[PDB]
Amino acid sequence: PTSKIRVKKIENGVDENLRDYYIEWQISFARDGKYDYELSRMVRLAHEHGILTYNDIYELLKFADDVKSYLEDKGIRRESTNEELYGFNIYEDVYPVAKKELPSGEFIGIVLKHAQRAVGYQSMVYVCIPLTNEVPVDLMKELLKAFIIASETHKNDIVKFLRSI
Amino acid sequence: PTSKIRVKKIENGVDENLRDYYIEWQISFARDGKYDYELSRMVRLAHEHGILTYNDIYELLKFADDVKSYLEDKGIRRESTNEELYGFNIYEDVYPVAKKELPSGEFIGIVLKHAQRAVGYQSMVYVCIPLTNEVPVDLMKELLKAFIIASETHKNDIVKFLRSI
Amino acid sequence: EASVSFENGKIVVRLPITRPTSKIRVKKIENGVGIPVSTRKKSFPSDENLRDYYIEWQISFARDGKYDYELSRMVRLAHEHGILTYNDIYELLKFADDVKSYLEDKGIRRESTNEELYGFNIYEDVYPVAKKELPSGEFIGIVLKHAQGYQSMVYVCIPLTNVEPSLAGRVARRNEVVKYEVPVDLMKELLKAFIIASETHKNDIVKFLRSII
Amino acid sequence: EASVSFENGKIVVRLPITRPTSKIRVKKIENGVGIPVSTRKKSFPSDENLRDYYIEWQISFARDGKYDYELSRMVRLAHEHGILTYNDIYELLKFADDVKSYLEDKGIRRESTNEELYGFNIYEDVYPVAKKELPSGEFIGIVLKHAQGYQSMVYVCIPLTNVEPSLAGRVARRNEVVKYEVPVDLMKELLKAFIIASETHKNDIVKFLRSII
DNA sequence: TCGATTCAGAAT
DNA sequence: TCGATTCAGAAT
Repeated sequence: PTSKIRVKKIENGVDENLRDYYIEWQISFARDGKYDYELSRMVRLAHEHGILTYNDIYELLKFADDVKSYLEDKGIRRESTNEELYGFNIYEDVYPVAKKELPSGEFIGIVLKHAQRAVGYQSMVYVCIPLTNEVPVDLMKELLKAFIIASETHKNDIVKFLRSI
Repeated sequence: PTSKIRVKKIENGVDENLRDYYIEWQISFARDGKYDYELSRMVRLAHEHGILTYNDIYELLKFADDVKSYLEDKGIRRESTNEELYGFNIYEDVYPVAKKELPSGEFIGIVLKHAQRAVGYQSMVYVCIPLTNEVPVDLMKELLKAFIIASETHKNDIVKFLRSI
Repeated sequence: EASVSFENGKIVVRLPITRPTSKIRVKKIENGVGIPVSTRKKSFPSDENLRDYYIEWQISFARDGKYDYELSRMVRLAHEHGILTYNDIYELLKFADDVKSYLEDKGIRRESTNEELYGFNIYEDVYPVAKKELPSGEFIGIVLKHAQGYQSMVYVCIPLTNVEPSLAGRVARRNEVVKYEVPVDLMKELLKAFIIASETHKNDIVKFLRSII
Repeated sequence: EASVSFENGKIVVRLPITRPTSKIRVKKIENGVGIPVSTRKKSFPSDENLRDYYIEWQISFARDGKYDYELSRMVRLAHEHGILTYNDIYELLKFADDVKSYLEDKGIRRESTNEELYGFNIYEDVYPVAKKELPSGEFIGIVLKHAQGYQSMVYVCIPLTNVEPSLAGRVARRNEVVKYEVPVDLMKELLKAFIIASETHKNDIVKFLRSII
């Protein structure tokens, strides 16, 4: 449960109860500088097997071409509120998340955190697979678009990988 | 710590405190019917390397020849006492243990337990090695004599092994 | 775990008989000692020696600092259905006020001997136990062991003739548990066993009994 | 762990500055955000921007259900040496009797947006924090997160200019911890932070303060 | 595998 | 390795 792949269940929003159980996977794109780990493996393996076609990469490359805003551009903002809690000033930290559900049940989430060790932000992609649910083809394509809309760093990393295959 | 080999320390009898720390080893003689595991390995390996001589096996075989009483013969006895603890009769269970200290510091203990699954007793040999302390030659010989004085079953098993080498 | 329930004015517990490595195991005495029994391979006797067979149950009172476990569940249900009365609990607490020596006071000791085993020093470890036979047939045991100070554990031994169904002349079934109607005196004697076992156990019995009064 | 002690009429605590993955880490603010600092590779500035450097300490009150940890150790020593007086503790408990709304009452919520990211739905998770600047320079923070219900954590941020030795123009030493003399108002404001953080935290402060009075 | 227990281990 | 935390794992 302490890995990037862990099983959780929906309780208070955070038999037929087996739909509430899902696997959360903190999925990566690259490792060791080369694009042959997790997602980049699925994508190349599917592109080699004809599961992903030549036209499938254009749609992703063209879609990447059209993208200007990214999730990290929203950033984390600490908003002042005019409230006082017995001499303590109250604020609100606004974290932005992008969510997308797939017809088969799987969710894709992209969350933002303050860039550790550096100044800026760090974005991460998650896939939540129900225990009632193998990788659908549309899953692989939305995971790529997840990384393409996360940050320009991740987008340039995805664009660079697609032109290779 | 849940294995037959575990580290303990002497506290209330049960810097210079490193002498109180020792390794307790529930040591076996045979495994899988053949005499090539733990003690039986040490004994054969030492006998092959000349560490144990031909005369060393006679002393053990002759000593085994002279042995008639065994630790399991004492058994566990529940002794009645004439005491009553508010309507409850008090008894005493007398477990017998054989102990022997070696000049280098190591202790050898043989304890008795009711034969699990069967009727009778089961005996087991322990060696307690101080953390301040490699196997001394005299250690191997007293471990054998430990098994020879534990029970006739263990003695016949040790005698059978010594005649082979 | 054993199931505790209430049916027809009795506290009954269901005891599994095919878990020989649990705290509930079936034993048979051969010449005064208890020997465990493979209830699925050996088929129980159809005769009088069936009384020599029994269930040994290491019964606890507390779990996780709460009194919602085994004996505390039996006593509370017995309380709620008037099986254990006010005076029943009152006599127990007045018994606890009078108890002042405990089984753990006997301690565990290693005794030196005049005996030697071919160069090996011989010692005798002496452990105290408490045993009580009840007219209904059960035995209650308290043994003392070293804390893994001392810790005392309570046992209750239930003859197979005191449970249903009758296992006479047959082998136990897969995952078979067995129904045992708990006499009120046994619940009282079990609370007594914990009272006299140690002062620590007594304070748990006293603190629990006072909460339901 | 940080060392708590008493020297020359002051409660002082020793804060390690080379454990950046602990609950005590050295940060420096760049344009309003805190960024962690490699205290062994980057050598601290010898100028005014040194005030922008600080130690962020996630301070706790209880550990293992006992109040012998960090803030509870500082408050008890302060009590025993007359640093924290009877009226000091009395005013705090009368302050706790008056506190009736808490930071955890604000909750955490996920807000829907009119925004979309190329087919991806966009949400805003809104988390409440409480911040207070003290005249002595320190900041006290309370952030709310989800219980791994809610759990609230108290932070205290100590400017590097408020500790000795002076790290100006030098790099931290191996396993270097740093001496910080705790102002009495900060101990009081820290107890206040726990009082208003949540009702659960308040009951711990109240129950602890009443025990030393 | 269950059964018992509590430590050490995996996780990043 | 430390740091944080709690689960699952090794043990027989």
